[PDB]
Amino acid sequence: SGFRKMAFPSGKVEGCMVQVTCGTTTLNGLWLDDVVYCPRHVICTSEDMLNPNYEDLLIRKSNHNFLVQAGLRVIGHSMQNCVLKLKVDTANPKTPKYKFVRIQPGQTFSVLACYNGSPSGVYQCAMRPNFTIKGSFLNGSCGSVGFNIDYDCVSFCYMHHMELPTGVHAGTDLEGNFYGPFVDRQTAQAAGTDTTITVNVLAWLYAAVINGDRWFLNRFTTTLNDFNLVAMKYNYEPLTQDHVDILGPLSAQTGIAVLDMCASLKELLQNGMNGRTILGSALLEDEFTPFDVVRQCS
Amino acid sequence: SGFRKMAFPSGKVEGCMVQVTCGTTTLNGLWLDDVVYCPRHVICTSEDMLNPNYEDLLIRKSNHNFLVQAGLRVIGHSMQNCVLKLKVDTANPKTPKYKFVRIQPGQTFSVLACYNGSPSGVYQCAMRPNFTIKGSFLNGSCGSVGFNIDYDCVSFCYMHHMELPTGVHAGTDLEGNFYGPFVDRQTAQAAGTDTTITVNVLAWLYAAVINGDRWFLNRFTTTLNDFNLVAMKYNYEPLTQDHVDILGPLSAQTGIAVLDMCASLKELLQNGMNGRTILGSALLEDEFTPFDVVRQCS
Repeated sequence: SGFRKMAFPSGKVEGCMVQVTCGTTTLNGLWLDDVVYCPRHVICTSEDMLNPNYEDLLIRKSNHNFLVQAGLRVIGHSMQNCVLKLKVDTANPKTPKYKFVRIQPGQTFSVLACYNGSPSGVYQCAMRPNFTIKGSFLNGSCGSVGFNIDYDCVSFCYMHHMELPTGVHAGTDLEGNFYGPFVDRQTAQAAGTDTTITVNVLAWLYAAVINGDRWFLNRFTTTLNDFNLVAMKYNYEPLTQDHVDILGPLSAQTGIAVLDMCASLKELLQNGMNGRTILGSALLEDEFTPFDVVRQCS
Repeated sequence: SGFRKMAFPSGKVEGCMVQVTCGTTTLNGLWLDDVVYCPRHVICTSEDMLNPNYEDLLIRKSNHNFLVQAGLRVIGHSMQNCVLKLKVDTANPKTPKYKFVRIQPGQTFSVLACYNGSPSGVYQCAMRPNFTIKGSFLNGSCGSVGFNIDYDCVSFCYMHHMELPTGVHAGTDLEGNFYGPFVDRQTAQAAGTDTTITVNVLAWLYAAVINGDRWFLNRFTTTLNDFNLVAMKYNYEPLTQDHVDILGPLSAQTGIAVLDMCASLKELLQNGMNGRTILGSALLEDEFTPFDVVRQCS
């Protein structure tokens, strides 16, 4: 027993991390086969960032303007949305089986935080409903990636680009499309309103029951519609029958019906914990998906 | 910015994990050079565990009684305290630069949770003052290891053996010596009284200030002796001048004197948070060492 925020083993991704330098800027790149992927803002100076014409700035750059270090001669350079793709003369012999996926809000992934092409740590993040993540990133961490491992395949889903002034993080998929409304320009930007990921809080209450914390259970049940009236008041996402179906494996492992767990969540929202804790927390946790609970508890 | 519980990159350790089976029992082993290390209780049946004479049980075993799978012929077997060392016919070609260290209570490490010799996840643990850890381990996770990475060397410090009925975990160093009073016998055992790791809570308050949470700061200071009268009342470890010295780098990064931070901790202990949070927590966190904060924030 025990329930912890757990990252995927990072070995397969560690062998893909390289350092990319353009001008005075140094950040990380992801080396897969003979291509190094990194944030396109690596080509910008601070003055360029105020109003960058990335097409014109990329035209001015040549292959020799990119210094790529793995522990690599750049033979081509191109841009795909907000990512730069540097074709190199050597295929990464450590390239794992991989896919690029654009993940949905509410889903989790592991981040391999890197500096100067060297991995420093690994931790889990959820993609918030407002398309930000709450991670740990300093200057130089750009190009660090988020991923999931499914069977024997690394699914890359995130590349780091920036921190918003609210202290949350933003970036793109590996095709260079930002998650959320964000742009790679030095202009005022703000994330939209966030909400709590209801299906994840229910998954974490199931994790709590599996791991011996049951005090919040009650004899009551609710309808999906009545629960959603409370979710709205507390800025929790509406729960759908699809969310109920996704929680099915947890309902079977514990024998507790999803709508019965919804009545527990209703009481916690309205009354709080009265000084008690759930899995070592005094607040409700929403960064574990139902699959995260199933995989960890199985 | 941002502050997260971060594990070390696990690649170097992933290549060392193997599966060890003896009789009906399957657990994990650590393969370094031509030796596989695992918990000696792998040789016991459930009846043997009630009162095992490990010396006699090991004498009855032969090399062919151990099935070692990496993804290995056992040519020798011996016991060192509570670890079994299976000499194998093949040196691990993925053996990293490593050391075996016995860590001190209050220190942290990364755990690579494994099942059937396959890594499943990685997360940080602190060795509690009562020599237990609060992890996530199921049946089959025995032999999973804890480690730190220092420069380019893996320092192994923990091997998993058991869960106590309070839901906390216990194990040994890589020389087979248990942390704490625990024994590998099926007899009633209980951890001693735990306490909160004061120097770690102060490190996490410094992490909070570095990351923008400053509401708990006040104009007051305390003496080390006056602070320790409050620490005693709240079951916090006494703070020493050595702890004050260890916090020096954090005091320099923030410009906040250690005894000034001790006055903040005193107010939090006596009055609580009044519904506020620190780094996304409604409780005081003690599983980050001062070095964990320095390495993550630098």
